[PDB]
Amino acid sequence: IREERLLKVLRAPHVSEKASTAMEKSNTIVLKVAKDATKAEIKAAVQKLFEVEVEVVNTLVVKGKVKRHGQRIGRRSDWKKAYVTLKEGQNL
Amino acid sequence: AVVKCKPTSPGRRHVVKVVNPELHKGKPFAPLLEKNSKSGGRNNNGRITTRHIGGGHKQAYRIVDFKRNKDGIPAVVERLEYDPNRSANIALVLYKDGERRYILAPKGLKAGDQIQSGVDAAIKPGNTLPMRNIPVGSTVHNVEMKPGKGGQLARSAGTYVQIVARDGAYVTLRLRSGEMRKVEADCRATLGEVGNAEHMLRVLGKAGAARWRGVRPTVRGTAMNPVDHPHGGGEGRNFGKHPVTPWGVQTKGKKTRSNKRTDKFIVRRRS
Amino acid sequence: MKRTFQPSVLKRNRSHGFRARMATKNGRQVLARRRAKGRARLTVS
RNA sequence: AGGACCGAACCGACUAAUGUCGAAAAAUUAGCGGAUGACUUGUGGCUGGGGGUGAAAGGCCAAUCAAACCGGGAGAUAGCU
RNA sequence: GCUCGCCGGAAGACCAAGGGUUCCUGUCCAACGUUAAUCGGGGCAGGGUGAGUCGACCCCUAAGGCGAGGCCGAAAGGCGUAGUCGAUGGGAAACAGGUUAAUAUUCCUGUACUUGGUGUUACUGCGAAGGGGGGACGGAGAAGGCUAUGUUGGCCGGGCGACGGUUGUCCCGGUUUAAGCGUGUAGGCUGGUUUUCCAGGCAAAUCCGGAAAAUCAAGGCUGAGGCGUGAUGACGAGGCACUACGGUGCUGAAGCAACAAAUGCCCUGCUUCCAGGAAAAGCCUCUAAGCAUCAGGUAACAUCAAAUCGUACCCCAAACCGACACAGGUGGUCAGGUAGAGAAUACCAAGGCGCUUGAGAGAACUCGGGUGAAGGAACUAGGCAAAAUGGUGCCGUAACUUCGGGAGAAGGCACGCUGAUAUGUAGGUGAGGCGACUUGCUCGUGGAGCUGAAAUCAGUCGAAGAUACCAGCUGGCUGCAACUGUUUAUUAAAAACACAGCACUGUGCAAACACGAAAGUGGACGUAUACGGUGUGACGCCUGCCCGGUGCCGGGAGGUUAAU
Ligand SMILES: [Mg+2]
Ligand SMILES: [Mg+2]
Ligand SMILES: [Mg+2]
Ligand SMILES: [Mg+2]
Ligand SMILES: [Mg+2]
Ligand SMILES: [Mg+2]
Ligand SMILES: [Mg+2]
Ligand SMILES: [Mg+2]
Ligand SMILES: [Mg+2]
Ligand SMILES: [Mg+2]
Ligand SMILES: [Mg+2]
Ligand SMILES: [Mg+2]
Ligand SMILES: [Mg+2]
Ligand SMILES: [Mg+2]
Ligand SMILES: [Mg+2]
Ligand SMILES: [Mg+2]
Ligand SMILES: [Mg+2]
Ligand SMILES: [Mg+2]
Ligand SMILES: [Mg+2]
Ligand SMILES: [Mg+2]
Ligand SMILES: [Mg+2]
Ligand SMILES: [Mg+2]
Ligand SMILES: [Mg+2]
Ligand SMILES: [Mg+2]
Ligand SMILES: [Mg+2]
Ligand SMILES: [Mg+2]
Ligand SMILES: [Mg+2]
Ligand SMILES: [Mg+2]
Ligand SMILES: [Mg+2]
Ligand SMILES: [Mg+2]
Ligand SMILES: [Mg+2]
Ligand SMILES: [Mg+2]
Ligand SMILES: [Mg+2]
Ligand SMILES: [Mg+2]
Ligand SMILES: [Mg+2]
Ligand SMILES: [Mg+2]
Ligand SMILES: [Mg+2]
Ligand SMILES: [Mg+2]
Ligand SMILES: [Mg+2]
Ligand SMILES: [Mg+2]
Ligand SMILES: [Mg+2]
Ligand SMILES: [Mg+2]
Ligand SMILES: [Mg+2]
Ligand SMILES: [Mg+2]
Ligand SMILES: [Mg+2]
Ligand SMILES: [Mg+2]
Ligand SMILES: [Mg+2]
Ligand SMILES: [Mg+2]
Ligand SMILES: [Mg+2]
Ligand SMILES: [Mg+2]
Ligand SMILES: [Mg+2]
Ligand SMILES: [Mg+2]
Ligand SMILES: [Mg+2]
Ligand SMILES: [Mg+2]
Ligand SMILES: [Mg+2]
Ligand SMILES: [Mg+2]
Ligand SMILES: [Mg+2]
Ligand SMILES: [Mg+2]
Ligand SMILES: [Mg+2]
Ligand SMILES: [Mg+2]
Ligand SMILES: [Mg+2]
Ligand SMILES: [Mg+2]
Ligand SMILES: [Mg+2]
Ligand SMILES: [Mg+2]
Ligand SMILES: [Mg+2]
Ligand SMILES: [Mg+2]
Ligand SMILES: [Mg+2]
Ligand SMILES: [Mg+2]
Ligand SMILES: [Mg+2]
Ligand SMILES: [Mg+2]
Ligand SMILES: [Mg+2]
Ligand SMILES: [Mg+2]
Ligand SMILES: [Mg+2]
Ligand SMILES: [Mg+2]
Ligand SMILES: [Mg+2]
Ligand SMILES: [Mg+2]
Ligand SMILES: [Mg+2]
Ligand SMILES: [Mg+2]
Ligand SMILES: [Mg+2]
Ligand SMILES: [Mg+2]
Ligand SMILES: [Mg+2]
Ligand SMILES: [Mg+2]
Ligand SMILES: [Mg+2]
Ligand SMILES: [Mg+2]
Ligand SMILES: [Mg+2]
Ligand SMILES: [Mg+2]
Ligand SMILES: [Mg+2]
Ligand SMILES: [Mg+2]
Ligand SMILES: [Mg+2]
Ligand SMILES: [Mg+2]
Ligand SMILES: [Mg+2]
Ligand SMILES: [Mg+2]
Ligand SMILES: [Mg+2]
Ligand SMILES: [Mg+2]
Ligand SMILES: [Mg+2]
Ligand SMILES: [Mg+2]
Ligand SMILES: [Mg+2]
Ligand SMILES: [Mg+2]
Ligand SMILES: [Mg+2]
Ligand SMILES: [Mg+2]
Ligand SMILES: [Mg+2]
Ligand SMILES: [Mg+2]
Ligand SMILES: [Mg+2]
Ligand SMILES: [Mg+2]
Ligand SMILES: [Mg+2]
Ligand SMILES: [Mg+2]
Ligand SMILES: [Mg+2]
Ligand SMILES: [Mg+2]
Ligand SMILES: [Mg+2]
Ligand SMILES: [Mg+2]
Ligand SMILES: [Mg+2]
Ligand SMILES: [Mg+2]
Ligand SMILES: [Mg+2]
Ligand SMILES: [Mg+2]
Ligand SMILES: [Mg+2]
Ligand SMILES: [Mg+2]
Ligand SMILES: [Mg+2]
Ligand SMILES: [Mg+2]
Ligand SMILES: [Mg+2]
Ligand SMILES: [Mg+2]
Ligand SMILES: [Mg+2]
Ligand SMILES: [Mg+2]
Ligand SMILES: [Mg+2]
Ligand SMILES: [Mg+2]
Ligand SMILES: [Mg+2]
Ligand SMILES: [Mg+2]
Ligand SMILES: [Mg+2]
Ligand SMILES: [Mg+2]
Ligand SMILES: [Mg+2]
Ligand SMILES: [Mg+2]
Ligand SMILES: [Mg+2]
Ligand SMILES: [Mg+2]
Ligand SMILES: [Mg+2]
Ligand SMILES: [Mg+2]
Ligand SMILES: [Mg+2]
Ligand SMILES: [Mg+2]
Ligand SMILES: [Mg+2]
Ligand SMILES: [Mg+2]
Ligand SMILES: [Mg+2]
Ligand SMILES: [Mg+2]
Ligand SMILES: [Mg+2]
Ligand SMILES: [Mg+2]
Ligand SMILES: [Mg+2]
Ligand SMILES: [Mg+2]
Ligand SMILES: [Mg+2]
Ligand SMILES: [Mg+2]
Ligand SMILES: [Mg+2]
Ligand SMILES: [Mg+2]
Ligand SMILES: [Mg+2]
Ligand SMILES: [Mg+2]
Ligand SMILES: [Mg+2]
Ligand SMILES: [Mg+2]
Ligand SMILES: [Mg+2]
Ligand SMILES: [Mg+2]
Ligand SMILES: [Mg+2]
Ligand SMILES: [Mg+2]
Ligand SMILES: [Mg+2]
Ligand SMILES: [Mg+2]
Ligand SMILES: [Mg+2]
Ligand SMILES: [Mg+2]
Ligand SMILES: [Mg+2]
Ligand SMILES: [Mg+2]
Ligand SMILES: [Mg+2]
Ligand SMILES: [Mg+2]
Ligand SMILES: [Mg+2]
Ligand SMILES: [Mg+2]
Ligand SMILES: [Mg+2]
Ligand SMILES: [Mg+2]
Ligand SMILES: [Mg+2]
Ligand SMILES: [Mg+2]
Ligand SMILES: [Mg+2]
Ligand SMILES: [Mg+2]
Ligand SMILES: [Mg+2]
Ligand SMILES: [Mg+2]
Ligand SMILES: [Mg+2]
Ligand SMILES: [Mg+2]
Ligand SMILES: [Mg+2]
Ligand SMILES: [Mg+2]
Ligand SMILES: [Mg+2]
Ligand SMILES: [Mg+2]
Ligand SMILES: [Mg+2]
Ligand SMILES: [Mg+2]
Ligand SMILES: [Mg+2]
Ligand SMILES: [Mg+2]
Ligand SMILES: [Mg+2]
Ligand SMILES: [Mg+2]
Ligand SMILES: [Mg+2]
Ligand SMILES: [Mg+2]
Ligand SMILES: [Mg+2]
Ligand SMILES: [Mg+2]
Ligand SMILES: [Mg+2]
Ligand SMILES: [Mg+2]
Ligand SMILES: [Mg+2]
Ligand SMILES: [Mg+2]
Ligand SMILES: [Mg+2]
Ligand SMILES: [Mg+2]
Ligand SMILES: [Mg+2]
Ligand SMILES: [Mg+2]
Ligand SMILES: [Mg+2]
Ligand SMILES: [Mg+2]
Ligand SMILES: [Mg+2]
Ligand SMILES: [Mg+2]
Ligand SMILES: [Mg+2]
Ligand SMILES: [Mg+2]
Ligand SMILES: [Mg+2]
Ligand SMILES: [Mg+2]
Ligand SMILES: [Mg+2]
Ligand SMILES: [Mg+2]
Ligand SMILES: [Mg+2]
Ligand SMILES: [Mg+2]
Ligand SMILES: [Mg+2]
Ligand SMILES: [Mg+2]
Ligand SMILES: [Mg+2]
Ligand SMILES: [Mg+2]
Ligand SMILES: [Mg+2]
Ligand SMILES: [Mg+2]
Ligand SMILES: [Mg+2]
Ligand SMILES: [Mg+2]
Ligand SMILES: [Mg+2]
Ligand SMILES: [Mg+2]
Ligand SMILES: [Mg+2]
Ligand SMILES: [Mg+2]
Ligand SMILES: [Mg+2]
Ligand SMILES: [Mg+2]
Ligand SMILES: [Mg+2]
Ligand SMILES: [Mg+2]
Ligand SMILES: [Mg+2]
Ligand SMILES: [Mg+2]
Ligand SMILES: [Mg+2]
Ligand SMILES: [Mg+2]
Ligand SMILES: [Mg+2]
Ligand SMILES: [Mg+2]
Ligand SMILES: [Mg+2]
Ligand SMILES: [Mg+2]
Ligand SMILES: [Mg+2]
Ligand SMILES: [Mg+2]
Ligand SMILES: [Mg+2]
Ligand SMILES: [Mg+2]
Ligand SMILES: [Mg+2]
Ligand SMILES: [Mg+2]
Ligand SMILES: [Mg+2]
Ligand SMILES: [Mg+2]
Ligand SMILES: [Mg+2]
Ligand SMILES: [Mg+2]
Ligand SMILES: [Mg+2]
Ligand SMILES: [Mg+2]
Ligand SMILES: [Mg+2]
Ligand SMILES: [Mg+2]
Ligand SMILES: [Mg+2]
Ligand SMILES: [Mg+2]
Ligand SMILES: [Mg+2]
Ligand SMILES: [Mg+2]
Ligand SMILES: [Mg+2]
Ligand SMILES: [Mg+2]
Ligand SMILES: [Mg+2]
Ligand SMILES: [Mg+2]
Ligand SMILES: [Mg+2]
Ligand SMILES: [Mg+2]
Ligand SMILES: [Mg+2]
Ligand SMILES: [Mg+2]
Ligand SMILES: [Mg+2]
Ligand SMILES: [Mg+2]
Ligand SMILES: [Mg+2]
Ligand SMILES: [Mg+2]
Ligand SMILES: [Mg+2]
Ligand SMILES: [Mg+2]
Ligand SMILES: [Mg+2]
Repeated sequence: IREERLLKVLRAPHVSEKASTAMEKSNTIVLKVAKDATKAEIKAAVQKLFEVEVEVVNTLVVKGKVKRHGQRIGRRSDWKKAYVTLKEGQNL
Repeated sequence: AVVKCKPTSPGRRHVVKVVNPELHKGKPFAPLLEKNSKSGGRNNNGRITTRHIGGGHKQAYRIVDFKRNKDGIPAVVERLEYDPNRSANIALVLYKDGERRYILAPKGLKAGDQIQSGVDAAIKPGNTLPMRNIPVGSTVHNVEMKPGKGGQLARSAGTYVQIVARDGAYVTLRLRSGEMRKVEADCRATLGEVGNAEHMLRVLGKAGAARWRGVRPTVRGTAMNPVDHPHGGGEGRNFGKHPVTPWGVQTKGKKTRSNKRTDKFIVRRRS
Repeated sequence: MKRTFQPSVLKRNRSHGFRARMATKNGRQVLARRRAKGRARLTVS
């Protein structure tokens, strides 16, 4: 079910307070995904790579901040994060 | 009846309404209705071709039957209705077979009366016949200029054509203008006079009445500046030029008929 | 107090957008010009 | 019933004062007119420059109008400063 | 932190548009901030936007746009047909509570619902580029039934007075709960069926339309609400608990009744009027081309699914439009108390703010206000400006009139508070009862409580009782314009424009005329009781003479007369 490509979806685990509070209490994992990456493709990726029972994936697109570097203005890249809820069989 | 309105307000004072009691108080027959969106007097190019039109009340088109294609089928008049896109009233005719159509209501007509149309039929108001079969010296309306077509002449309230003479294939008609026109005898004509003759006795009474009829204000040439209209300028109410349209063609007695094709059919021009 | 610029992104793009310029021969020459001059913002988009 | 009456919202702009390098390239304060209609307003269309639109003032058409704006002819032309 | 002040139909709370990180935390004050700044919408890091149900995308269309062929046009290209786009409109479904420093109808808990695929199964005619139905519609008005919401009792927990009183008719606080599902009411709307038959709805139809009937009188449809579940729940005023004086984490009582009441909802309804009030899909239904154990429908237990994008924050503003942290502009939604007719106004609640230079002094003069002896328009171009009048009820109200008006003419009088009539009245209002009528959200008594004007009479205080805010100045003669309306955005609002009405005139429909090299469009899906142009400008009384001149119209002999 969409082999090879699934590996390119998940970029990194997200580190934050909101990310931490949703580990123990809500039983989810926040993580940075590819700008494409549908909820099915994230779920299916977590199901094989991380190998845990996924309840549901909620997804959102974060907009890049407009920073500075003296004169030349620059905008950061629009990355996409995925709150992935897990089932009772959880770990990481 | 033609009821004058009481002067409870300036603007009401001069109002004179044409209150027809027989008309239907209710929504019309939907299958014959369709949309009729307004132009505002502008065309393809989006420009005012005809001035002084715009706004007014929204109004739906009733598909009125000018052709009268049903031959030898009787038809009962179900109810008379108000038509907002027309001077005359209309009658919801129910054909014996099942069909319903709107027609222009003639004078002597009510909810219940029977109408037949075709070749034979009877000589009576409302019945549509070819002008060959119709007796000479008789009042008709909704007259076709071309056989098989709709019905062009005398469709306005109280309007009627009189058949003067009958020269073989042609029929000489005296029209409401005073013009005597020669049409083909095969063309049809609905017998009698078009109803709602009181229409012209209506007097609106206020500016707003014309506005909600879709008319906009006419500004006199003389009021304008010379750049705008041939009558124009002057320091305080001048004129001193011959009356003319905004495009300089003379009005006020200046023949603009120039068809040439149809001049053969016109027996005698109006006066 | 009711100024000339009353912004609307739909109107903006319908009036001055890339496709609105692409629709017409005169509009394609505008783009041709901005490209020739070498602009970054070829149209408002 | 009403282009009816009084009167808030809303739309307007009659008078006065202030302001006039303003708080504001047209406003404020106190009064003022319309306020179910020819009303008002949101959103989206259409009309293009001798052209539009104009209940007509030469009004309005992006703070520009007896002929918009931008580029070009173009270093127009100037018996004038 | 405690006072004080201000807004409160906003200066509060949600949005759309538009912005585009301005949101939150930590840190830093060079510049930015009209002053200082430890603070900041500033700098710099990091964090923050979680959807089958909200919106967008998606199915459908209006105005309009584009437009295969096509018609038209020196070229460019214009118009437009089948189509395809285009919301500001139509079309499936989720709520209450809890939660973050920053999101929540999206996370969480408890309850729900909606459309699909693929099954399973019993049962069966399905099937359109097609027909019919529905969607599906205006203004105004009126009335009833409701609800949001409030108020007052009861009830429950606390209180016993910083200064005389206060164990009470006393004081403070609370009295909350949704979609869903069940119920089908106040009420709206409609004669049901059953059979046959028929030149109609381009074909076909059992559907729609029409025509016979026969036959019981109702059967459907729509619908607020309320009640019952939802809800041994949720929540709940204080307590306790701990203190990192941030709060963390435990419980948690009553949790009712009457009255009042919308501009909300039934009502897309009803009555009425004319100026006569989108479209198209979803939806329901009928059959053609077909298909006939079939595929297809129908139902029911499943099951799998419901992708993508927006979601922070401002949003009458220091974040949008105005060059500014600008005394301007900016669409929708929510609408608490007391007084009041009220969304006016005053004072307040929720909630939010004190407008990013202050401190003194208390000259002239300027600005915005208050008061003023005697006089009272003598000012001045002009009562400009100020002052004054102002509410409700009742009495009264002239010429003139188009018979409506004028008219709120004018001008008067009464208004507070307290008892009484009446331990709160007519009125509204409805309970425990009791007929009964059946199965009800019943009819009709019945009138316990709450609610409550307006009066009259008698007292009574003040200088003044519509005591504040709020809230006409009035009359006479007269020019112009009938009137409401429109107008020089930014020195002119008028007698100017428009106007209903009036006349002349053109126009016989491939209409005149207008836009357009043209095709073609408007006029008009109109047809002389119509349409265009011109002037005049309600209404009443009228509108006189001149056709030499200029135009226009008609006439065709004669003169002159181009191209050929
Ligand atoms: Mg769920
Ligand atoms: Mg979820
Ligand atoms: Mg999302
Ligand atoms: Mg964002
Ligand atoms: Mg980038
Ligand atoms: Mg980065
Ligand atoms: Mg890059
Ligand atoms: Mg109706
Ligand atoms: Mg048309
Ligand atoms: Mg065009
Ligand atoms: Mg076009
Ligand atoms: Mg156009
Ligand atoms: Mg015209
Ligand atoms: Mg006209
Ligand atoms: Mg019409
Ligand atoms: Mg006129
Ligand atoms: Mg006029
Ligand atoms: Mg004219
Ligand atoms: Mg004038
Ligand atoms: Mg003028
Ligand atoms: Mg001229
Ligand atoms: Mg003049
Ligand atoms: Mg003169
Ligand atoms: Mg003269
Ligand atoms: Mg001339
Ligand atoms: Mg012309
Ligand atoms: Mg001329
Ligand atoms: Mg700009
Ligand atoms: Mg806009
Ligand atoms: Mg535009
Ligand atoms: Mg009025
Ligand atoms: Mg106000
Ligand atoms: Mg206002
Ligand atoms: Mg506004
Ligand atoms: Mg305004
Ligand atoms: Mg003024
Ligand atoms: Mg103004
Ligand atoms: Mg006033
Ligand atoms: Mg006002
Ligand atoms: Mg008035
Ligand atoms: Mg008023
Ligand atoms: Mg009024
Ligand atoms: Mg009215
Ligand atoms: Mg617009
Ligand atoms: Mg234009
Ligand atoms: Mg011209
Ligand atoms: Mg031109
Ligand atoms: Mg002038
Ligand atoms: Mg020019
Ligand atoms: Mg010029
Ligand atoms: Mg220029
Ligand atoms: Mg030069
Ligand atoms: Mg040259
Ligand atoms: Mg206050
Ligand atoms: Mg309020
Ligand atoms: Mg806020
Ligand atoms: Mg919020
Ligand atoms: Mg929201
Ligand atoms: Mg939002
Ligand atoms: Mg900006
Ligand atoms: Mg936004
Ligand atoms: Mg920044
Ligand atoms: Mg700190
Ligand atoms: Mg700090
Ligand atoms: Mg410092
Ligand atoms: Mg430094
Ligand atoms: Mg430093
Ligand atoms: Mg600074
Ligand atoms: Mg500073
Ligand atoms: Mg602060
Ligand atoms: Mg900070
Ligand atoms: Mg902040
Ligand atoms: Mg910050
Ligand atoms: Mg900052
Ligand atoms: Mg820096
Ligand atoms: Mg750091
Ligand atoms: Mg870093
Ligand atoms: Mg959801
Ligand atoms: Mg969605
Ligand atoms: Mg959910
Ligand atoms: Mg939401
Ligand atoms: Mg939705
Ligand atoms: Mg999408
Ligand atoms: Mg093409
Ligand atoms: Mg092809
Ligand atoms: Mg082509
Ligand atoms: Mg042709
Ligand atoms: Mg071509
Ligand atoms: Mg074209
Ligand atoms: Mg075009
Ligand atoms: Mg086209
Ligand atoms: Mg095809
Ligand atoms: Mg089309
Ligand atoms: Mg399509
Ligand atoms: Mg479409
Ligand atoms: Mg929409
Ligand atoms: Mg919308
Ligand atoms: Mg919609
Ligand atoms: Mg829907
Ligand atoms: Mg929608
Ligand atoms: Mg819904
Ligand atoms: Mg909903
Ligand atoms: Mg927030
Ligand atoms: Mg909720
Ligand atoms: Mg969950
Ligand atoms: Mg469920
Ligand atoms: Mg379901
Ligand atoms: Mg299946
Ligand atoms: Mg199935
Ligand atoms: Mg089987
Ligand atoms: Mg069938
Ligand atoms: Mg079928
Ligand atoms: Mg179908
Ligand atoms: Mg509608
Ligand atoms: Mg209506
Ligand atoms: Mg309306
Ligand atoms: Mg009315
Ligand atoms: Mg009315
Ligand atoms: Mg009542
Ligand atoms: Mg009653
Ligand atoms: Mg009742
Ligand atoms: Mg209630
Ligand atoms: Mg209320
Ligand atoms: Mg109240
Ligand atoms: Mg009390
Ligand atoms: Mg006690
Ligand atoms: Mg004491
Ligand atoms: Mg005591
Ligand atoms: Mg209380
Ligand atoms: Mg309370
Ligand atoms: Mg309850
Ligand atoms: Mg619901
Ligand atoms: Mg259900
Ligand atoms: Mg039921
Ligand atoms: Mg029932
Ligand atoms: Mg029902
Ligand atoms: Mg049922
Ligand atoms: Mg009944
Ligand atoms: Mg048939
Ligand atoms: Mg055909
Ligand atoms: Mg049958
Ligand atoms: Mg039938
Ligand atoms: Mg209910
Ligand atoms: Mg119910
Ligand atoms: Mg309810
Ligand atoms: Mg309960
Ligand atoms: Mg219990
Ligand atoms: Mg609790
Ligand atoms: Mg608590
Ligand atoms: Mg409990
Ligand atoms: Mg309990
Ligand atoms: Mg009540
Ligand atoms: Mg009530
Ligand atoms: Mg009501
Ligand atoms: Mg209202
Ligand atoms: Mg409301
Ligand atoms: Mg309604
Ligand atoms: Mg089978
Ligand atoms: Mg099957
Ligand atoms: Mg299940
Ligand atoms: Mg299921
Ligand atoms: Mg499943
Ligand atoms: Mg899907
Ligand atoms: Mg928000
Ligand atoms: Mg706000
Ligand atoms: Mg505000
Ligand atoms: Mg608002
Ligand atoms: Mg605000
Ligand atoms: Mg700004
Ligand atoms: Mg500017
Ligand atoms: Mg600017
Ligand atoms: Mg400031
Ligand atoms: Mg401001
Ligand atoms: Mg300010
Ligand atoms: Mg304003
Ligand atoms: Mg809006
Ligand atoms: Mg509302
Ligand atoms: Mg209030
Ligand atoms: Mg009150
Ligand atoms: Mg107020
Ligand atoms: Mg206060
Ligand atoms: Mg407060
Ligand atoms: Mg408070
Ligand atoms: Mg605020
Ligand atoms: Mg504060
Ligand atoms: Mg302060
Ligand atoms: Mg400050
Ligand atoms: Mg100071
Ligand atoms: Mg001193
Ligand atoms: Mg002083
Ligand atoms: Mg001194
Ligand atoms: Mg001084
Ligand atoms: Mg000064
Ligand atoms: Mg002073
Ligand atoms: Mg002053
Ligand atoms: Mg005073
Ligand atoms: Mg003073
Ligand atoms: Mg004074
Ligand atoms: Mg004095
Ligand atoms: Mg004194
Ligand atoms: Mg005195
Ligand atoms: Mg005196
Ligand atoms: Mg005097
Ligand atoms: Mg004197
Ligand atoms: Mg004097
Ligand atoms: Mg003097
Ligand atoms: Mg004088
Ligand atoms: Mg004067
Ligand atoms: Mg004055
Ligand atoms: Mg005084
Ligand atoms: Mg005063
Ligand atoms: Mg005073
Ligand atoms: Mg007073
Ligand atoms: Mg009085
Ligand atoms: Mg009164
Ligand atoms: Mg009188
Ligand atoms: Mg007199
Ligand atoms: Mg009278
Ligand atoms: Mg008088
Ligand atoms: Mg009277
Ligand atoms: Mg009086
Ligand atoms: Mg009086
Ligand atoms: Mg008078
Ligand atoms: Mg009082
Ligand atoms: Mg008493
Ligand atoms: Mg009582
Ligand atoms: Mg009583
Ligand atoms: Mg009752
Ligand atoms: Mg009982
Ligand atoms: Mg009693
Ligand atoms: Mg009784
Ligand atoms: Mg009582
Ligand atoms: Mg007394
Ligand atoms: Mg007394
Ligand atoms: Mg006292
Ligand atoms: Mg006394
Ligand atoms: Mg008194
Ligand atoms: Mg007073
Ligand atoms: Mg008054
Ligand atoms: Mg006189
Ligand atoms: Mg004089
Ligand atoms: Mg005189
Ligand atoms: Mg006069
Ligand atoms: Mg006038
Ligand atoms: Mg006159
Ligand atoms: Mg005006
Ligand atoms: Mg205007
Ligand atoms: Mg104006
Ligand atoms: Mg001006
Ligand atoms: Mg000017
Ligand atoms: Mg004026
Ligand atoms: Mg002025
Ligand atoms: Mg007039
Ligand atoms: Mg006449
Ligand atoms: Mg051309
Ligand atoms: Mg032609
Ligand atoms: Mg045509
Ligand atoms: Mg049409
Ligand atoms: Mg005529
Ligand atoms: Mg005039
Ligand atoms: Mg005149
Ligand atoms: Mg007259
Ligand atoms: Mg006369
Ligand atoms: Mg002569
Ligand atoms: Mg002639
Ligand atoms: Mg002639
Ligand atoms: Mg001649």
